[PDB]
Amino acid sequence: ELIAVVTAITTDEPRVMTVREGAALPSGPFEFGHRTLQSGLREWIHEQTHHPVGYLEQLYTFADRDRNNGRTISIGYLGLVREFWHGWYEYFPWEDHRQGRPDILDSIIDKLRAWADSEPDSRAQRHLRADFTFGLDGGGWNEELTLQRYELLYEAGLVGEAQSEPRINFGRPMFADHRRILATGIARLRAKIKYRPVVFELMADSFTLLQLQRAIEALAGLTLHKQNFRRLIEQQQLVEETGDMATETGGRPAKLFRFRQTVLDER
Amino acid sequence: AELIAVVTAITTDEPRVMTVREGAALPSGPFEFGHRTLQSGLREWIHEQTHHPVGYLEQLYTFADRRTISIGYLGLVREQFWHGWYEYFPWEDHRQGRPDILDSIIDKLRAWADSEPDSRAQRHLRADFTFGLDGGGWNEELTLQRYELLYEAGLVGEAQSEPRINFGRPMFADHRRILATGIARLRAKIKYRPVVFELMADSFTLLQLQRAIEALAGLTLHKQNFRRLIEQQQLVEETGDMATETGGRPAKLFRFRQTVLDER
DNA sequence: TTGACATATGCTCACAATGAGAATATGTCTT
DNA sequence: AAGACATATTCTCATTGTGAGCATATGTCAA
Repeated sequence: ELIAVVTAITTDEPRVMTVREGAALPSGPFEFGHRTLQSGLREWIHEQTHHPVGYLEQLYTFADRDRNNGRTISIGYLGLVREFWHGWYEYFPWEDHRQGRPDILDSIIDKLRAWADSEPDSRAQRHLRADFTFGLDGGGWNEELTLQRYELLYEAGLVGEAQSEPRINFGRPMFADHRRILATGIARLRAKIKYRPVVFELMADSFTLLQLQRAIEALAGLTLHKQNFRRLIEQQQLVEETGDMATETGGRPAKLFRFRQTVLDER
Repeated sequence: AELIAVVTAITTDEPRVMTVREGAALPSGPFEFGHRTLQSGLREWIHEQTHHPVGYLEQLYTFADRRTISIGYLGLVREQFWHGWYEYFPWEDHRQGRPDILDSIIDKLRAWADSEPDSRAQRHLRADFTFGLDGGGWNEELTLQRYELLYEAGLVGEAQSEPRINFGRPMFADHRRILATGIARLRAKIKYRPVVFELMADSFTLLQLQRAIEALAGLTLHKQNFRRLIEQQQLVEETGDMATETGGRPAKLFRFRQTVLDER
């Protein structure tokens, strides 16, 4: 199977392309007529979303974890375009820390603390996985550890896809391991924007300084330092001035910027 | 569906890779119904083709062929059949300076870019970012992209171009392409957080770890700069024992910290 | 179309902290 | 005390970090 993880940003909200009423990502089998793995997925996206597709890059290859029963191999791909879209945080509400720490995390830590305290031998162990990914025994919030966080909830039976005898589920579930595929694309994108935010596909042909920060903060799910975001784009030599002006939120002018041609030469 | 493995070891200051079929292919095996996970399935093919104990595997890249799917995995072990990394990629080892085989490669890569005037100004940008035709700086992380440029230029045995030009030892199917992905993945991990407790022994020294990182990255590193990087990343600790270095002199023995072995 | 407070933008300090390049005293043989 | 060559250990002039001002510059409900 070829599962597509296409992402767009609208009204400061990272959305993902979905099908089957947001219960599954656009996926399609790998046929004999398909030449490359990318061209074959472009066919299934065209006849299920009819949406223009930007450049794609591979994400990860997972094997099915079917407790019911031929095996299934899924190869995911990440795509960035401009905008059936469902937000990133409808399936992962605990990943948006723009407005501080969310409230659903407390219900997760309590369900994670009891799962660690269930076995005394695994107690000293499982408290370490709950401190590196989440924050049970302290630590900090690393937004890069998105995939490792979902695998812990799947292992603790705290999601609908785990099929525990107590139906404990946080976030909207998806068919099979489609929420597992979405978690890999978010962590991969978050790992790219922390050091070299090349996001000309999610933005327009020209944007401003505050608009790009609001987009990066929506992807990483963390409110960034205002002045520190200026010197990172300057040191990376990412954008340049277009020569025009616009109007910002609050009725104030700001210079318009576009991604440098050299950055579009990297892509 | 194929499961190809890229197992790497370091012996006598030379990063080797596990090979089968007389050093012409990596240990591979088709995915079947009995294998539960992709990792447990590859551990079975390695256990019978090489019988070698395997470390912890991480996924590399999934490639397509002309109908066969291949999935690569990277592994670091201590060498307990082997061929060096640079037998297939002689142009990647720059420990002794720029290899003279690069001069024969850039000349062939230049006539390929200059063959089409319209593609001239464009193709000269691939050989400058990856290689060094138009100058630039040597980036050891671009190992895979460098091999993709030789395959597209027809300068390898796997390209099957009418002028039979080949640099390095070829492999079956795209196995050298899988090895190029493992080297680029490994070299990207050691540049900032060299977690190589599997390649090293139970206890090593400062120069011994520097030689291993320089052997993997293929570049001689600064001595004092290598000291502050391992100290900042908090990777190793002292074992309380002294040793006899290359040169007959006392130097403290070091081991990877337990907290490092608790990650990944 | 026009007023005091009203909401982001460049442009600018500030130390804390890091960083490519060299330089100082400790020690391990074979002579 | 003649030297040999690698260890753990200062000093320096740079570049990225986090946290705080400083001069623009308004459209927004009233008149």
